[PDB]
Amino acid sequence: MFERFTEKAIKVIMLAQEEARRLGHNFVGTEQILLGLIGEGTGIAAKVLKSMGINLKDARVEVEKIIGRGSGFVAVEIPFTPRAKRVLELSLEEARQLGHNYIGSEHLLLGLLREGEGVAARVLENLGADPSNIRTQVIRMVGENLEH
Repeated sequence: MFERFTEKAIKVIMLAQEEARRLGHNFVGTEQILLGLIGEGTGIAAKVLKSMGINLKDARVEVEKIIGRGSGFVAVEIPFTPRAKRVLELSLEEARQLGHNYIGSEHLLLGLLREGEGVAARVLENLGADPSNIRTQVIRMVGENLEH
C-alpha cells in the first residue's frame, strides 16, 4: 500500500506523475517511472543512468513515439498501471535483497529492469541500452557507497 518508500523514491514517483501530465496522460506506467528515475538527478538510479548515457530528452522522445499524447484531461487520481504496480512489488524485493526495508531510487530501477517487459523496456532497447549492464552498474555503485 505504498508505505515502504524513502523520500527520494517518492520524489521519483512525483516526477513520474509530472511526466505523465507533461504528455497529457493520467497514469503512471513503467515508462513514466523510467523518466522520473532519469530526471530525479541526484540518486543512485539517476547517477547510473547518466553514466550510461541514458539522457532524459532522448528517453522522452522515445516514450512519446510509443504512447503519444493524451487528452490533457487531468484527474486528481493518477493511478499506477498494472505493470507499474508489478515494478513496485519487484522494487521491494530488490530493496530487501540489498538489506533495506524501504525502497530507494536504486530499488525502483532494479525492479523496473526485472519486470523487463513493457514500455520502459522498449524505450531502453530503442536507446541502445543493455538492462543487464544497468543492473550490474547499480549494484556496483551501491557496494562502492557502503562505508556511508
